[PDB]
Amino acid sequence: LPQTVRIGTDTTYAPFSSKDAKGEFIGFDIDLGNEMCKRMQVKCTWVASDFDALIPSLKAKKIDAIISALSITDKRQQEIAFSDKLYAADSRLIAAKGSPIQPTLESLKGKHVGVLQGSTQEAYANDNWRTKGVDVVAYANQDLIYSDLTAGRLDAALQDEVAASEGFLKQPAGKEYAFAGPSVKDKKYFGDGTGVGLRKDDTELKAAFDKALTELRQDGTYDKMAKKYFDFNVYGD
Ligand SMILES: NC(=[NH2+])NCCC[C@H](N)C(=O)O
Repeated sequence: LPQTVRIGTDTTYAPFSSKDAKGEFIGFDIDLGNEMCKRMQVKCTWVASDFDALIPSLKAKKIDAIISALSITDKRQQEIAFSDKLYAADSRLIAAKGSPIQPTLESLKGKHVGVLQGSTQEAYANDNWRTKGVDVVAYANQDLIYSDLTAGRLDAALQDEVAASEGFLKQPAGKEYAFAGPSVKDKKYFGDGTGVGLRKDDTELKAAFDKALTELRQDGTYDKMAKKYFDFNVYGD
């Protein structure tokens, strides 16, 4: 393995990856990433990036790994490799409480919908909704989405369910918002949970993350770390 593993994360997706008041990285990805590094007996440099720059950065070797609620998708498996699943991640719409909005083309035609640049939600939204005349708006970071949502510049936003809920709906910014309809299940766009994104040729590094991850799951470090943030089964199936 490298002496120092450089891990890219988008620090705008609480409670997975965000900054505290003094600019330190916090959230479940950071705790997963630090624990794994600990067991791998390597050093880990955290690197902040816009989400859409992480895969490009990994391919260019500016970073060695991505831990950024990165969904394991068939599209992304063409370009990069992944650890074993870190946690599940479903997609779900939010709008102003008592919006009639549903994640359907019929509900959203006319409306302004925020999605993260580079995300699965952007892929789903662009193909299903933007083509069909929904005003789908793509943002550098999820904080700009929540801000344009509370500004009234966006009718709704699509992102990871658990990010919206712990990161927005249950924080002071989101008290006037709710989920708009149920989660959107779609195998092709949304992938099979999140993992560490790695260069396809880094077989050793993948082997090292996968070994650390099973180890922390066998001894209950995982549920202990998860209970900090979640009162449910974040790992999923
Ligand atoms: N740290 C972040 N900003 N994560 C964005 C995740 C959105 C979605 N899971 C995807 O893989 O596209």
